[PDB]
Amino acid sequence: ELHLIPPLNFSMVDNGIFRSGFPDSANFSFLQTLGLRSIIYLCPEPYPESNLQFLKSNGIRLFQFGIEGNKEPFNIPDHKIRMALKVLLDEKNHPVLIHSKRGKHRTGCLVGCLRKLQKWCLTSIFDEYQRFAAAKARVSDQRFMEIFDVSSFSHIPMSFSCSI
Ligand SMILES: O=P(O)(O)O[C@H]1[C@@H](OP(=O)(O)O)[C@H](OP(=O)(O)O)[C@@H](OP(=O)(O)OP(=O)(O)O)[C@H](OP(=O)(O)O)[C@H]1OP(=O)(O)O
Repeated sequence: ELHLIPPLNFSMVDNGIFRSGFPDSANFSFLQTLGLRSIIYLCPEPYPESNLQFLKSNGIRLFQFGIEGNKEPFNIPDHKIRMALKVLLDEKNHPVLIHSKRGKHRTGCLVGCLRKLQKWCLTSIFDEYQRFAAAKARVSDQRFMEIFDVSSFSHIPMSFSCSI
């Protein structure tokens, strides 16, 4: 009866936007229910054959922006986050799942930058980031969001969003 398994740290971010860690075959029946158009994948590692067959069967486009893992206190790639954000803000790509390995750091930073574009105060952005990152919350991830300059994205409409 209970049989659907969302991927690790799965959540709905907004209308047409999801976040998680790395899906495996146990999660495919759940992800099929979302009717995804796109995945934004933030790790450099090649997509496993299992996941590639799932994308092909379901007509899902893979956007890969490979952000190299780093541990505190040693550099979040502004350019890769911004390339991912440009794809995320295009409603033609929705519904879209953002994922990394566990969906805490790279995924957390991309979602936090979306919230800054949505005009959330920093403490509200950090609270949501911390909910997922839990004991692995990094000051460096929040600093990245704190200094992220919204200028180049500020004209992009979000009529997709629940938040008008
Ligand atoms: O605290 P560290 O510096 O030891 O981080 C560990 C690991 O934490 P753990 O050691 O408690 O298991 C992280 O997992 P969590 O903090 O998300 O639970 C993991 O991030 P991740 O989940 O892949 O990243 P997202 O998908 O969230 O972006 C990270 O991978 P990378 O930074 O991409 O290299 C690892 O670094 P290393 O062991 O050198 O490969």
